[PDB]
Order: sequence, then structure tokens, then C-alpha cells
Amino acid sequence: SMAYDLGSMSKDDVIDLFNKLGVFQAAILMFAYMYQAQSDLSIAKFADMNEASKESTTAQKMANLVDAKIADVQSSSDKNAKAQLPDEVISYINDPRNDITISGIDNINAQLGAGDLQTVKAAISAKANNLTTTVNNSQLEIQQMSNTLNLLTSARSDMQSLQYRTISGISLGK
Amino acid sequence: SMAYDLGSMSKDDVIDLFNKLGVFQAAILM
Amino acid sequence: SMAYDLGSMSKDDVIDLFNKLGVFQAAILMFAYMYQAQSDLSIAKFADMNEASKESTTAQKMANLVDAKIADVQSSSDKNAKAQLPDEVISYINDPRNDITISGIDNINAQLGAGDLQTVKAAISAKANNLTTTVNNSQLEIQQMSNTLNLLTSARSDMQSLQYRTISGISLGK
Amino acid sequence: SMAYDLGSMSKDDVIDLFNKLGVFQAAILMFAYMYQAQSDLSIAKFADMNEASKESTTAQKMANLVDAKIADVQSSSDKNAKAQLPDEVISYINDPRNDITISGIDNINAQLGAGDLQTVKAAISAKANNLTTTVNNSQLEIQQMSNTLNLLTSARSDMQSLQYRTISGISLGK
Amino acid sequence: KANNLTTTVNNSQLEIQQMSNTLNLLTSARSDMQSLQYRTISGISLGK
Amino acid sequence: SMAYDLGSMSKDDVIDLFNKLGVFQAAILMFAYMYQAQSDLSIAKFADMNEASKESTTAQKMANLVDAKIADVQSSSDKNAKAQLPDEVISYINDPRNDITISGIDNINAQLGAGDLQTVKAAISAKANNLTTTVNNSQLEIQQMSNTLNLLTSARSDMQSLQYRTISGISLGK
Repeated sequence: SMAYDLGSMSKDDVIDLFNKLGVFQAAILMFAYMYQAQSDLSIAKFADMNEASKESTTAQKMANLVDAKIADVQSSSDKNAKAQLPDEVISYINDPRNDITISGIDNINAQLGAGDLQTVKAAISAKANNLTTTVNNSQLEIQQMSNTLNLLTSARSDMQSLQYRTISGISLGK
Repeated sequence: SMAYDLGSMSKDDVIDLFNKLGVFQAAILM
Repeated sequence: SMAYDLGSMSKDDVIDLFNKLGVFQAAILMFAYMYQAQSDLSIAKFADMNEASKESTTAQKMANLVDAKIADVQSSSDKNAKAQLPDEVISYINDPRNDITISGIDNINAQLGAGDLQTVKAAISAKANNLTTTVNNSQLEIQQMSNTLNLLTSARSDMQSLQYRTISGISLGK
Repeated sequence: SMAYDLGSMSKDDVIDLFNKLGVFQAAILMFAYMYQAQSDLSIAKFADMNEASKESTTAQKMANLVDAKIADVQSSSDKNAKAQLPDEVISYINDPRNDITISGIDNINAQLGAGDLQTVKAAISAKANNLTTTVNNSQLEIQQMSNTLNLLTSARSDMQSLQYRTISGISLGK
Repeated sequence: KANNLTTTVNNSQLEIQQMSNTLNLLTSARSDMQSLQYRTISGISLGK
Repeated sequence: SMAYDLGSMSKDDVIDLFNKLGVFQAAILMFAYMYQAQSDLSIAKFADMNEASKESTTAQKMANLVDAKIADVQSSSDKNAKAQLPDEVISYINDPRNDITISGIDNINAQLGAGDLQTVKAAISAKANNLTTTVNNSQLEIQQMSNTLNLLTSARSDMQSLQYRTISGISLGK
């Protein structure tokens, strides 16, 4: 995102680089690279919480499909065992990366009642309730990331204002 | 009726599960 | 779970480590390690109570299988001695880690009536009633674990806010 | 950690030293040495609490080894007296600097049952519960250390800004 | 171990204070010297 | 436990000491010494109740040794007069600081039956029942000690916060 990739250069090359630049712009690169490192940490943290919110929204969508299915087997004039999950919910449960053990009953797709479909809806919409484990776990870190990242923007800036005011005092030909 | 089916997981899996969650929500699941 | 593994370093190495860091982040590591130790104690306590609830649910499942078996020898037109426990309940009783002495009668699997199967159901579903011995034994400890763990989160945080406000007061080039 | 070791120089040498320096940098050395003294006090305090957390984590590790040992003598088909502590736990108890009187029973290593091994596990994991005696004892001190140490950083800094602004007002050749 | 950008901001803010102040305070003093050196020699008129 | 030993200094020396310190830290020493005096009273009270619990546990141990001895003269095929107390119980009764008049019978150690050994067991385990005389006598005192000691911690602390906030308002060179 910047000109010089200080992530590979050794120390005796970083020093010669900073000597090629000034003394104020060595400070500005040092602060800009520290800001990039801190922002990368914080953003890689923020993408571990969108995982939780993505799981919650997909689970809620599946639970709402199962509710839409129940709202036609509850209004069924016959005995309330003529029902199947919509074809996308089956692929939701059968997928391995969810650990969504629900029924303990044989042969999904044929067929689960209307009073045992409530168990499926409850076991799907119980894994949607995971937005407090990611607020309890991530409030003393965002504390420090947010404080440091501001504390470093406002230090990079001080350096830029000083760099301007130092060179403004040189008058040519006077 | 809940998310995690602690009726099958062994002890060394329940402990790792509770470590994945917090300390207060381990108590709430228990 | 953290960067520095203070569990092995001696005291004269911990002091030099804390000197390498600041004075505020020495406090933050000390509080973070104390929080890890307290949370490990409390969670290792919470996994000794899921043992009790796991035992209760397995015992209830076995008792319900025995009830399902009785509900067919009670409706039996003949004399009510044609019954066997389902093959999983036999392995439940015969397993050594349960201490589930039940009948005092010979040759399970062939065969126990329908009025002495009530004894098996009662002796299985009497070991499912163990959720008060683990509430009487564990209420003056969760008291202190819950108080301390909060009292230490809210002390780690105070340290972080002070660390931020101390460095915000340094103005560069002014 | 600094240039001048004011810890040995007498008063009539400190005064001559401060006269060799300026009036503002005498203040900066005085505040820097006061900051070092305060940080040394606070860090030597913070390394008396990692002792408590280190003891807690080692005790918890030993208790977990004893639990791993019980989980094989509880599942033992025979009578539950075939068990020995793992060789590291013996050296944990037998070490003198722990005061870990546990059993009151003869001849550890041969051999302690499986229902009296619970006493060993309880007496080991009862000395792991020592993170509240070091929070009750050390909260009105960290109060003052944290307040003073900030109050002194922010006073050293004021001195540096004034030192800058005083010399900026001297214009050469005008 | 990637979370170590605050131990190097807590440790290095009262030093950059003084380095940044002095380094400016010395550029702007070197310059004053150069302007005076110019204006001193400009006042010598040859052959007048 | 603190720097200045105000327990010996007269009043006209305490006043000069407090003048050497500030006005806020005179208050902090006064509250810290009052806290030490109150904690010493309360702890010297708490060690007069461990005396009662120590007596109860030793008496219970002796009574259990006498029960272990009876459990072999009750199972004796002969007449139930072949029994002696174990050598530690004799030294328990014969010690003067217990007032444990038990039998009123001649020549202990040779020998007391098995139906008059019940008298010894009862007279030993009747002096173990002394944990209510030390709860009736010590509940309106712990009331006041616990209230005052908190009421004084939370007053020492208020002083420390004010001491911090008073000096934070002095800006150098502005």
C-alpha cells in the first residue's frame, strides 16, 4: 500500500534507506508502517466476527424456511404428518462444517410430521444465537486496538505538521 | 432444544468447547 | 492463548521481561495471566458438573427405553412374563463405571416379567436424580469465581484506559 | 537506563551536575529518575503476583494429571485399587517449597485406590484457588502506583514542551 | 506475538518528543546563521 | 507493615510528621493505620475461633480411633472384654489442658470391655460439639468489624482518588 516494503529489508538496509530519506520522513514511514501493521491486525480480527454474524443469518434463514413449511402442515385438515423440509434446508443440515445434529430420527426427506418439525426448527434457530460469545470475547481487545490506532494516526500527523513548519523557515536569497 | 449437544461430547471436548466460548457463557450453557 | 508464557519463566526473568515492556503493559500482562488462571479454574469446575448432567440424561434415556419395553408387556394378552431389555440397556447395566446394581435376580436377558421390570426402571431412573447434589456443592464457589473474574476484567480495562490517556498527552513538535 | 547515575552522587555533587546542565534539563533528569524509581517499585510489585498465578497454573496442571490417572481406575473392571500418581506429581508433592500435606496415608507410589485419589486431587486443586488473596491485597496500591506514574509522565512531558518553546524564541542575527 | 505495536508506542513517545523538537530547533538555527552570513557580506561595496 | 510507626510517636511528633508530608497523605497514613488496627483486632478475634474448630477436629479424630477399636471387640467371638485404647487416645485423655473426665473407672490401659468403651467414645465425641457456642458469641461483633473494615477501605480509596485529581490540574509552563 506504500512505496517501500520494509517487511523484508534487514536492519542495516532500513538504516541506509532512512539515511537516503530525511529525518522527518523516516519518522513518517516508521509511523505509516506501524499503522499498516496495526490496521491489518484489527481488520483480520473484524473478519472473525463477520463469521459469527454470517452463521447467525444463514441459520435464521433456514429456520424461517422450516417455519414456512410448518405453516402449511399446521393448517392441514388431515393428521399433521405430511411434511418435508425444503431442498435447501436438507443440504444445510447434511453439510459437514456446521455440526447441526438435530433430530435423532431416521430418514429425513420422508417424512417428519408437524410436531417433530418443531424440534428441527428449534435446533436450527438455536445455533443462530451466537452474537454474545463474540461480544464477550472481543471487547477488551477492541479497546486497545481502537486506542492505539487513533494514538498512532494522531502521532503521524504531528510529524507532518512539524515537517512543514521546519522547512517554511528557510528564506532563499535573503 | 439448544445449540450444543453436550450429552455426547466427552470431557476433553467439553473443556475445549467452553474455552472456545467465554467464561460467563460456559456457565450459562452449564 | 497469549504471547509470553509466564508459567515457566523464573522471577528474575519475569522482572527483566517486564522491564523490556513498559510499566502499564506489565500490568496488562499480569492481569491477563491472572484472568487466564482464574478462567481455567472456573472452566475446569464447570466440566465437573456436565458430568452430572450427562449421567442424568443417559440414565433417563435408558429408563425411557425400559418404559417403551413395558408398554408392550403390559398390553400383552397372555401372562405378563415375556420381556427382555433392549440390547443397549443391557450394556448400560453391565458396564462397570456406573455402579447400577438393580435386580438381585438371575440371568438378565432371559427374562424378567413385566412387574419386576418396574424394579429395573426405578433403579435406573433413580440414578438420574442427581442435579441437586451438584447445586448444593457448587454455589459458594461460583459465588467467588464469578465475583473475582468480573473484578479482574474490570481492573484490566482500567489499566488499558489509563495507558491510552497517558500517551495522548504527548504533543510532538509543539 | 539513563546517562547519569544519581543513585550514588551526594547532594553537593548533584547540585554541581545540575548546574553543568541547564535549568529545564535538570528538571527532566529529576523527573526521569523519579519515574524510574516509581516504575521499579511497581514492577517489583507486579512480579509478586505472577508468583501467585504461577503457583495456580502448576497446581492445576498437577490436578489434571491426577484426574487423567483417575479416568483409568474408574473405568477399571476390577476393584478400584490399582493406581499410582504419575512420576511428576510425586515430585510435586515431595518438594519442600509447597507445603502440600495431602493424604495422611502411608507409602505413596504403592498404592492409592481410586476413591482416596480424589483426596489427593482435591488437596492439590485446592491450592490452585489463590487469585483472590492477591486481588484483595493489591488494589489500593495499584491505585496509587498507576495514578502517580501517569501523573509523572505527564509532568515530564510538560517540561519538554516548555524547554522547546523557550528556545524557539531566540532569533539569531535579527 | 503479532500484537506488539503498543509496547513500542508506550516506550517511545517522550523521546520522539525531544528528538523532534531539538532537530527542528537546530535546523532553524543553522538557517539563521546562513541568512546572517549572506547579509553581512552584502554590505561591502567594492570601489565606492 | 508500613513506613512510619505511629504507635510510639507522641502527638507533637505526629503533627510535625504530618506537616512534613502533605495534607492528603496525612489522611492516607491516618486511614492506613486505622485499617491496620482494625484488621489486627479482627484477626486476633478470628484466631480464637480456630481454637474451637481445632478442638473439635482433634476430639473427632480421637472418637474415631475409639470407634475403630470397638469395631474389633464387637466382632469378638469371646466375651466382649478384651480391649485397650490406642496409645494416642491415652495421651489425649491424660493431657491436662482438656478437662476430659470420662469413665470414673480404675486403671485405664487394662482394660475396658466393649460396652463401657461406648462411654469413653461418647465422652470424647461430646466435647467435639462446640461450634455453636462460638457462633452465638461472635455474630454481633463480626457484624461491626466487617462493616467498619469495609467502611474504612472505601474511605482510604476516596482519599487516593482525590489526591490524584487535585494534582492533575496543575499545568506546567502554560
